[PDB]
Amino acid sequence: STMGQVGRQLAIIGDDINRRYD
Amino acid sequence: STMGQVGRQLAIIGDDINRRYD
Amino acid sequence: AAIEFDEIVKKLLNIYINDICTTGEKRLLNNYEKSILDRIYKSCEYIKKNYELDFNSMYNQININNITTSDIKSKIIEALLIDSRPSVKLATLSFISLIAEKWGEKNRAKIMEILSNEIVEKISNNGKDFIDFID
Amino acid sequence: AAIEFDEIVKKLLNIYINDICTTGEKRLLNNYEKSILDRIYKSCEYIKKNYELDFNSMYNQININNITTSDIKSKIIEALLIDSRPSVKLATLSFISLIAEKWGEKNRAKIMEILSNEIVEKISNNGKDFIDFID
Repeated sequence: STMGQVGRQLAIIGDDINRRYD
Repeated sequence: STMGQVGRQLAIIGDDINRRYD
Repeated sequence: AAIEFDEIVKKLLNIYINDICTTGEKRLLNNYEKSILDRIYKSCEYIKKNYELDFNSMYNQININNITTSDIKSKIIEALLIDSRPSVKLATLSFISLIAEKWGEKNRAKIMEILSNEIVEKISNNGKDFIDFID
Repeated sequence: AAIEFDEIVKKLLNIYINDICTTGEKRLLNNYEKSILDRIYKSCEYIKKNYELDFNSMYNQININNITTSDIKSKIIEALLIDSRPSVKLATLSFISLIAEKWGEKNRAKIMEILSNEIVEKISNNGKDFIDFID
């Protein structure tokens, strides 16, 4: 279901961090 | 009467600080 | 007598001694620890710069008035509770770092009690993988 | 899994965020405040260097094991209770700064709860005269 916005965004940033650190 | 040693020494240092800052 | 500088002195003395504390703490770190700490400063600055607007939006979510420290902590930790990859740990830490930067007028305690206990434990879990990620 | 770096991460994260807090705090000081704070760093470093042995002797008096934070606080504040000239305030502050430097392995709280409340109030009293003394 739906995380609070803050957690939702930290996960978004997290994914992006993962993608470039590759 | 007699201060504890720490206070006694801080007062000593204090006097000396006063003397040179003049 | 003249009281008009009393609060300034009190404020500057707290900042001053908190900083000496940090120095005292850094001094006893060995070189490996100093190198990891440096990697933490740099990675977090990089993330804060590159996701500035994301973080500003997130910041405005928790910088409202009708909210306690426990609620702020709950909002921030929520990502890690289900997803504990080091990338999210870094994002979470960087956000906490941003808040610390912005709450300069608040008591230091209201930033530190966000981080302490549950969040710092959650990040420290599998710390090796976290270090490996940023080192 | 691999837990052997967990405590290192936790330790470095506390040091890191406490430092960002200080930076956040310094950033909101105006130039006058920044100039006074700088005078405090310099005066205290001068006093700590010039009365090093005095301070070492005093340090060994309160670095024993059979002593609480309230007792340490009582020993240190005693000079000010009867003599509150700025020179003694500077000596007292410089000593507290030395302790902060030396207790890097202790929790920051056990240095800060020496300074906070009664001692910082006692020094901040007539803060103007104190500022005038070091500026």
